[PDB]
Amino acid sequence: SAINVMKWKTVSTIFLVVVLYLIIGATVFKALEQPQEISQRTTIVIQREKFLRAHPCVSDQELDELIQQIVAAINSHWDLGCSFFFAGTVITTIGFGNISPRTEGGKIFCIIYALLGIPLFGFLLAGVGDQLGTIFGKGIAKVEDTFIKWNVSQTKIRIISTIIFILFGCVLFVALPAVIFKHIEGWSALDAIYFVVITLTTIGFGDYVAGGSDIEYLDFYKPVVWFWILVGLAYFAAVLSMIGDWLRVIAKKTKEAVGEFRAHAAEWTAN
Amino acid sequence: SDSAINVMKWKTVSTIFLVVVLYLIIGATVFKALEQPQEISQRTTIVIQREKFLRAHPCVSDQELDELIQQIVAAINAGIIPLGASSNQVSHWDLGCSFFFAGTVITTIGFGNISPRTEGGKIFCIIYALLGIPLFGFLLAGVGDQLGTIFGKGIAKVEDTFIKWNVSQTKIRIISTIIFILFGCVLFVALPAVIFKHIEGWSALDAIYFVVITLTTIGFGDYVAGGSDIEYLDFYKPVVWFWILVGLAYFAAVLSMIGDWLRVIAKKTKEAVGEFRAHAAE
Ligand SMILES: CCCCCCCCCCCCC/C=C/[C@@H](O)[C@H](CO)NC(=O)CCCCCCCCCCCCCCC
Ligand SMILES: *[C@H]1C(=O)N(c2ccc(C(=O)NCc3ccc(Cl)cc3Cl)cc2)C(=O)[C@@H]1C
Ligand SMILES: *[C@H]1C(=O)N(c2ccc(C(=O)NCc3ccc(Cl)cc3Cl)cc2)C(=O)[C@@H]1C
Ligand SMILES: CCCCCCCCCCCCCCCC
Ligand SMILES: CCCCCCCCCCCCCCCC
Ligand SMILES: CCCCCCCCCCCCCCCC
Ligand SMILES: CCCCCCCCCC
Ligand SMILES: CCCCCCCCCC
Ligand SMILES: CCCCCCCCCC
Ligand SMILES: CCCCCCCCCC
Ligand SMILES: CCCCCCCCCC
Ligand SMILES: CCCCCCCCCC
Ligand SMILES: CCCCCCCCCC
Ligand SMILES: CCCCCCCCCC
Ligand SMILES: CCCCCCCCCC
Ligand SMILES: CCCCCCCCCC
Ligand SMILES: CCCCCCCCCC
Ligand SMILES: [K+]
Ligand SMILES: [K+]
Ligand SMILES: [K+]
Ligand SMILES: [K+]
Ligand SMILES: [K+]
Repeated sequence: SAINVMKWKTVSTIFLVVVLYLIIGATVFKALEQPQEISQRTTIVIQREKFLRAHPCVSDQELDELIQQIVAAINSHWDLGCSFFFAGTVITTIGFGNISPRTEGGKIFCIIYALLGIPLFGFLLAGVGDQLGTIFGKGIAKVEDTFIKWNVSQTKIRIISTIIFILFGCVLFVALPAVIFKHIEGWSALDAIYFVVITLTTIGFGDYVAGGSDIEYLDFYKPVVWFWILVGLAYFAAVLSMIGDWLRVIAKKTKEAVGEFRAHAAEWTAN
Repeated sequence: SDSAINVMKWKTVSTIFLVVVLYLIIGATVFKALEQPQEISQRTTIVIQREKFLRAHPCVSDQELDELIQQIVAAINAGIIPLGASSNQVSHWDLGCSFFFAGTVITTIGFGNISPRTEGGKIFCIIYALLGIPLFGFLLAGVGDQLGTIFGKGIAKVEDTFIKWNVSQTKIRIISTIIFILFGCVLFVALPAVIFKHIEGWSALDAIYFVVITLTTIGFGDYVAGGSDIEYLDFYKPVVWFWILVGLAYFAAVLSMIGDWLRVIAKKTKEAVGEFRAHAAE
């Protein structure tokens, strides 16, 4: 019973931290998106009135009619390339959602496909992460013999190892594919980085999709991006895990800072 | 970290890799078999609606028609409502909406119905994801632990009904797993589905579909609870928030045990291939 009370206090504090995090994020997102949302809000209503006046021969009541059936139409996209990419988007959980099942049977099969594919792909992702782990481990085990030379102690070397990991991982799984996407997809630099992060975190908004545009592309383009999806998902799993590990020590150092502070402040009211 | 096992591991993942490739290949061909027909059924009915007004309004440039379609669908990617009967739209980035969006990012569901457009929004979204996803992982771990300990006490109450009719061991563990999947499906999949059926006005299959697509954190965005311009019950979206929490915990557990079942199946297949190759044509 009492260990469950200690658990409830831990989970409660974590939950409230997450709520506060959402509150901060919400107010910040509003602060950035609303202003430029009006900048884009007037650009379409202007085109409305301006093309109703530039084409007076068109009925104003027939204007909204086309918008109805157009948004209804948003409600070939299904060649082997598209369905294969979609089968990738389900089992990786990267739910871009650009194309989705509309038939009832298609929805049922998508359910079964997800429930079986996500675990199997988890096994694959584990194997890839292990391969990368041993390949990077030999590199850090070779650079530790050239590091213990000019030095005295340790602990600093683990942090240098993590720094090397973050640097090479960022120049191989986020930077280089970003500049390639800049060129092939015609995206901007920040949009390329944005796409990399949103995809490799498995968030997958769908506002930026590599190989999804009406661009020529190469025979070895989308397959290479597939391979990048594999290794990048592994790398981002590791980096997210270790960011969580940093959060652990931060929580511990903050509760010990709180102890240090309350203990150094209680004796001041006494004096 | 060395030795010969790294070859033995490479054979494992490689075979799994080919399996997943095969798994994708099959998955690709079947989806096409269902979605492609109704895609052309609507693809030719709209090009008719195009041409029928392409001839009924020759006063239109028609080359500027699809041009207008360009800017309208591009603005729909930002979620526009260009109407005159309802010449007053609501903001997609108020506190209520932006809170839900910040929820969709840290859970990785990422519905994507509304997305950042400003430069700062994208940069902040990157930082926000990189810090939020692990923290929410801790929260999900705590909720999964709470559900696990409540289920442990629940099965600890029925253990007096086990030490009686045929005393076994593992066969009772499988019943435990059965109880887990059944009750979890009737509380985190079935009940919210019928609620979505009622409030959101979705169909039964669409409700189950939404539940599954969200609790797996896929999140296509074609179905969003509380995402329509409907009144709702003010105490609806918070309840769906709590459902998001407990459902993600439950689905993590269910996916993990599906993987374990796949493991046992894979071992039984590696033994079946041996039995067959050794028995060669009986
Ligand atoms: C950039 C983000 C920074 C976020 C990090 C700031 C810290 C906030 C997160 C703290 C969450 C608790 C973490 C672990 C808690 C205990 O399991 C831990 C076991 O190892 N025990 C203690 O620390 C020894 C003391 C035990 C503390 C119990 C948990 C805290 C409860 C304190 C308040 C009690 C009321 C709770 C209701 C809100
Ligand atoms: C139909 C459609 O969906 N695509 C299309 C086809 C192929 C890709 C693709 O493979 N992108 C690289 C890739 C691979 C796997 C994953 Cl999990 C993600 C990604 Cl980004 C993208 C889009 C089309 O060209 C039409 C629109
Ligand atoms: C603006 C917008 O984004 N929403 C909106 C507001 C709130 C919700 C919501 O909370 N749905 C339940 C929920 C909670 C958390 C998560 Cl991670 C997922 C879900 Cl489904 C949805 C949509 C609006 O009504 C306008 C369009
Ligand atoms: C041995 C690993 C090297 C890491 C780079 C290999 C490819 C990973 C992504 C780079 C290419 C992705 C963009 C697609 C270019 C055709
Ligand atoms: C080194 C392990 C290789 C995997 C052995 C074959 C596994 C194939 C059976 C499980 C794969 C998913 C099948 C789902 C329907 C039975
Ligand atoms: C829905 C996909 C079902 C696919 C079921 C069969 C695919 C995997 C079978 C591979 C069998 C390999 C035997 C391993 C021999 C060592
Ligand atoms: C372990 C289940 C929760 C125990 C405490 C219940 C009331 C606390 C929330 C108000
Ligand atoms: C997903 C379709 C893109 C074209 C081929 C990409 C790789 C095919 C085999 C992995
Ligand atoms: C009518 C809904 C049918 C859902 C079928 C689910 C099958 C799960 C197999 C793992
Ligand atoms: C990753 C989600 C599916 C978990 C089952 C796969 C087991 C190996 C991954 C840890
Ligand atoms: C981002 C602000 C979080 C503050 C942490 C409060 C918890 C204190 C632990 C004793
Ligand atoms: C406050 C929790 C729900 C967040 C969605 C915003 C709408 C609040 C009233 C339903
Ligand atoms: C406001 C645009 C200037 C460049 C982005 C600055 C904001 C970064 C997140 C606070
Ligand atoms: C080009 C700007 C890239 C955004 C900076 C990302 C920093 C991540 C810190 C967590
Ligand atoms: C994943 C569990 C799905 C529950 C089956 C739904 C059956 C509804 C019949 C009324
Ligand atoms: C819902 C479980 C599917 C596997 C993804 C888990 C998190 C992925 C990015 C952290
Ligand atoms: C340690 C390897 C266990 C067997 C490989 C994983 C099987 C994946 C599901 C078919
Ligand atoms: K998604
Ligand atoms: K999406
Ligand atoms: K979308
Ligand atoms: K996800
Ligand atoms: K997703």
